[PDB]
Formats: sequence, structure tokens, C-alpha cells
Amino acid sequence: MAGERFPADFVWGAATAAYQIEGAVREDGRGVSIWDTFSHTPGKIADGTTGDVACDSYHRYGEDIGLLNALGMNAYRFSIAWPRIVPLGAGPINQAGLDHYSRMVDALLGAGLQPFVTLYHWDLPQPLEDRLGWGSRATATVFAEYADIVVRQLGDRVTHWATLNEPWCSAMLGYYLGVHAPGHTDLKRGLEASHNLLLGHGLAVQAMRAAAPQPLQIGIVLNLTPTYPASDSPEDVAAARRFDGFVNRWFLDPLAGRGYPQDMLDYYGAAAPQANPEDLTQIAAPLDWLGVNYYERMRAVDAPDASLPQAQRLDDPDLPHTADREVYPEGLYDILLRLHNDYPFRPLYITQNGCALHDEIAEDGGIHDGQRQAFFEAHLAQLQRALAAGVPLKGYFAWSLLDNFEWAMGLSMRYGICYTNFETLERRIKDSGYWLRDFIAGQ
Ligand SMILES: OC[C@H]1O[C@@H](O)[C@H](O)[C@@H](O)[C@@H]1O
Repeated sequence: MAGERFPADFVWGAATAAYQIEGAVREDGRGVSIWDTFSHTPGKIADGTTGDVACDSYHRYGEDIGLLNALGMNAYRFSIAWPRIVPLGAGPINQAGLDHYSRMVDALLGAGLQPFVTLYHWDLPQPLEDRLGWGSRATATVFAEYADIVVRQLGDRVTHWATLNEPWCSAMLGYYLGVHAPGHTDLKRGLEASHNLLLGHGLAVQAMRAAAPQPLQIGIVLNLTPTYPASDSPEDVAAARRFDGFVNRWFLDPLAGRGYPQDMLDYYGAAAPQANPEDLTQIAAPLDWLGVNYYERMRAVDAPDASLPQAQRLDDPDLPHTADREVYPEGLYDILLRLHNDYPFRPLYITQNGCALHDEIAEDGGIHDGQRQAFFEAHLAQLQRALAAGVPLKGYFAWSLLDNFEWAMGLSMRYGICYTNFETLERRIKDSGYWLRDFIAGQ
């Protein structure tokens, strides 16, 4: 319809992550990941669940393909589990793991679904964490070797690759705030991890281009949180700037060849890595695209007594909330306009966008998730505004294809466009999924 059309070659998909969906944690040579360790640690997961079974997608990926087909998607964004490919992190290959993903790629291509592969969505092999994990430069080197191994096997068929998904999460939630695996709580550890993740990224790009049998389109995927000061006071504006630095610019700027943002370097002081020029060069290895994951904004107030970056969220109770977040579609417009005007990355993909609700199977057997339908409608409206402004946006992936193991929240927190019955492993398309289907089909 008028003003609602996307390009005919637009990528339309849904996204998942391996540990969240696959299960089969010890099958076919898979090693132990930090998320195996962490979810089996008492108290770390809200509801006592683990990824041991999850959606059982290792075995049931064909059912997932069925859902993607029923939704009329043309792509699927998924991650490869490093523990299935190099079970010790640095060590022998596990060919059974590569063969699994090779079959899955062929199944997707046979269904007309373009695979968008993420190499790292948080499942670091535990042996590497025993040697400091992302706290060690050596983890970056062996990440790049893993990236080489996978591209050698799959790069004849998969053109679109991301290295990392959300390094801010891996570094800050995993090593500073302790809420994600491996669960450390130190700023310096988080910042060191952030550097070695970026370095791993850059080394992997270069290794991937060398190993690939055809030219690849290589990206990185960042979560970006547009930040707004709660008032125009100097204290609140500065807090917004610091939070923006903490999440967004700390990664955008070095990727853009701009070094680390100097305001944040000066703020972090000696807790930040010494970033020698050689490493910054590697970090800025040229990228073919950037993936944006968008959920929420941050409306920031100063919080002098809080941990760095001394900025807390002030919830606007005017705006409505999902099960776990404030809904703010216009922030997607703002962040895309910022990337378009202020940074060099292009084209752009929205690699995750979605929401969590208290979804229930209704008496009729459907899932009436109208707030999620409205979430998608409003965000896609902002993407059409962004396209109208000249933003080079080439695709959209709904987060998530199906309800899954939602990290520290366990099975409790449902982000799917399809409902997963975790006892029977049945999947059912929610109403929001049928809305997406029909919206995409109108294209
Ligand atoms: O809650 C937002 C988060 O959802 C998770 O399901 C995804 O794996 C993350 O990549 C994302 O940061």
C-alpha cells in the first residue's frame, strides 16, 4: 500500500541464536560453552532452566524452516555454535558440527531462505574462558581461526556473514555487570573484553576473506540504544552522553576508524585498554554492512552514586511497556538517521527487533499478541520513514522466530513470533507472525 512498500529485493527474515534454541548440548561432539557453565550454576537463571533442550532445534530445525516458509520469509538469521565446530575453543575441528550446519544451509537454500550466519552469539567455549576468555588476546586469535574454518566449509553457499552479535552484551553484561556468562563483575575486565572482541572481529574479517572461496558480504551486529537526556540540565545531558558512549560509540567509533571515543577513554582512565595503533587498524577491517539490533531507548538521568557510566533510566509512564521493556518506535528512526548522517557504515540491516510479552495460548488455540503486532507495525513504519530519508536499509529480521531460552531470564520470557511449548516442543504461529506474513506477502 501507499508509503508501505519496501524494495522488491529487501531481505525479510526472523532471527535466532544457537544456545537459545538448539539443545542437544552434548550431542555429536559439542563441547562445553560458558553458557552451559553459567546456566548450570545455581541462581544465575531466574527460573532454574538451562539451554540443555531449549527448542530442540538441533534436531527440529526442519520444523523451524517450516515456520519460516509459512511466514513467507526469504531469509533466516541464525548463529553457528563455536562449541560444535572447535569443541575445545582452540583445538581440533569437529567435522560432525560443520556437517550439521552444511545440511542446514542446504535445507534453507532448498526452501528459498537465504542464510545470514552469525559466527559468535555468546557461546564461548569454556576452555577458552578457563584461560581468561575475552580477557585474553589469544581468544581473538583463535576466534579468527574458527571463522576461517567455518567459511571454508560454508562460504561457497553463504554470502552474508556477521562476526559478532552485540559485543557490548558479551563484554559488559558478561564481564562487568555479571548478569550474563561468564558472570564476572569488573569494569577493567569488561573493557579489556570489549577490546579483544573488537580485535577478534577484525582478525576474523581478514581471515574470512582469505579463506572464502567467493567474495563475501561481512558485517558485525551491534545493539544500539538511542539515548535522550531526561531534562536539558548539564548533569542529565552529560549522563546521556556517557551512556551513549558506553553502549554505542565505544564500538561504532573504533569500527569507523575513529579510535575509541576520547571522552570515554578519559572517563574510564586506566581501566580502559591501551589501544595501540596496530590493533585499531585491525579493528577497522573494512565491512560490507552493519547490523543494527534495536529494542528500546534510554531516557537518562544523572546517577552520580551509581556504577559507571553514572546514568539511570527514567521511565516515561506515558509510553507503554512490554513484559520487560519500554516501547519507543521512534528511537529506531533516530538511530538510523544518526547512522546515515554521522557514520560511514552502509548498507544497514535491522538484524533483531522484537518484544517480550506474557504470551498465552487462548481458548481458540491462537496467541493474541496484539501489542507485538503493533510493535512490528510501528517499527516498520519508522523504517519506511528512514528509507524515505535516504537510509540504505536492505533488510529486516524479526526477533525471534520462536520463543526460546532467554539467557538469564530462562524460558520465562517469550520473544517469539511463534510460541514454543517447551514441554512438547510444539511451535504455533502467534497472531503477530500472521500479520508479518501478510504484510510481507503484500510486497
Ligand atoms: O533482550 C534483547 C536480547 O534478546 C535476546 O533474546 C537476544 O539473544 C539478544 O541478542 C538481545 O540482546
